[PDB]
Amino acid sequence: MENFQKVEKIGEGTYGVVYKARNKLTGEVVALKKIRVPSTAIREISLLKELNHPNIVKLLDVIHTENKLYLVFEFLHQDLKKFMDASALTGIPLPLIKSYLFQLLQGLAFCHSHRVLHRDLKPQNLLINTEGAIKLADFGLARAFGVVTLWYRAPEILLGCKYYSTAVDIWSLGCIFAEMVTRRALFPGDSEIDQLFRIFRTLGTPDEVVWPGVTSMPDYKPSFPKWARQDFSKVVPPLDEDGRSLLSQMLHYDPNKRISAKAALAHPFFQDVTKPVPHLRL
Ligand SMILES: O=C1Nc2ccccc2/C1=C/Nc1ccc(S(=O)(=O)Nc2nccs2)cc1
Repeated sequence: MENFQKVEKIGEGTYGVVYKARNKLTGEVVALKKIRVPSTAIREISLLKELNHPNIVKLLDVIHTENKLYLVFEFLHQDLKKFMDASALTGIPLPLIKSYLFQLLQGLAFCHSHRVLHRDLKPQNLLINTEGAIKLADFGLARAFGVVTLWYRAPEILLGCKYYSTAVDIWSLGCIFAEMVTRRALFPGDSEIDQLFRIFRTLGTPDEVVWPGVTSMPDYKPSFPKWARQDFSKVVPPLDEDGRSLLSQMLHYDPNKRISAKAALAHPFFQDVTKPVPHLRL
């Protein structure tokens, strides 16, 4: 703890405050996350330290001192939320959107193959650098432990399913995909019920035909209004057919029919993917 010099505060995450800090010893700049400890969490976190991938923010060290928990992560200078705000006037170039989505799916495919889920994907958790790379941050912390944005929450979570799967991360990514394309949140709910209804009004109220078992979900109510499904060409206008085709498979109601990160990587949308370098103003 005293081995780190705080330079600035990067924001208060869900599991604690994040700071940009300098390691007195090394001199390296890192992201210091103060949490707030059960042994279950300690072991869980320990496993994440082994999860190494170019599109995953590396967990450098875990400091459990004086019954306090500090996580040291590699540091990246900007998150996707800030990059989108800075590009609000012209939008993010399609080649760059395609590159970012491709890398994010590689990262998720790696995590999901290790049975590790993010559970809380959102623009703020996606970090970028000057080299054109993008990385997933805060991966696996939801399980290690336990106004919040509900905008990217999968339908099965909102309906009370307590044993969610890797599919919830694909749903969140799909929502982010749509947001980069249109420059506007896809389902900006301001409460759990409002979130669910915004999804229903766009994708249509789900039934047993499209989502077997949906009516047996814990929070499902027969009294839910029935809205018709809206056409995708209206939802994410500029996106070509390859893109809309991919997006639709990422947003399937039934978690079991929703596309995996692995299968999405082979989708025709990525046939012409490249790695452009973004103009970043740090
Ligand atoms: O670099 C980081 N590694 C992490 C691991 C887990 C959780 C968070 C992080 C993390 C955060 N970095 C970061 C750096 C800059 C910005 S920003 O430029 O978009 N906004 C701010 N800049 C200064 C203060 S707030 C946002 C996130």
